[PDB]
Amino acid sequence: MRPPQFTRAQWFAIQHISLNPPRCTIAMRAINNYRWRCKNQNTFLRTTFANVVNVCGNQSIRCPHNRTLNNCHRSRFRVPLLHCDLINPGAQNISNCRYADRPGRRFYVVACDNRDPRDSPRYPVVPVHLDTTI
Repeated sequence: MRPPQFTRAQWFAIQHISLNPPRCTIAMRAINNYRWRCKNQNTFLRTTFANVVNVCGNQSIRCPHNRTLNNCHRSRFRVPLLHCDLINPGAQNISNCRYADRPGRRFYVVACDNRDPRDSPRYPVVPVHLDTTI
């Protein structure tokens, strides 16, 4: 559940955008803070927010993981990325969660939508969800 004080675009950037991510165990702290249980797996795209907004501007495709949505956008470039895999699943206290870091490199598919009133007016269409990476 997205914390109320963050728009869909900001929550998206907090969870998935980071050029130079710290260790997963550290990076994930701020995200799990708003969760009941630790996130099983999370992917950071090593790019900039500005660059994802561009993806938003191109050809539209049905969302792979939810074909009813026709506002998905695949990147044309494969982007380096960092996967954070939860080590202690359904086990270790959801307070001291540890993660394994895993490099990767692929195309990403994001779902884009109109900005929220509180978002920077600089971008009318913002990325709101990471659908998948291929």
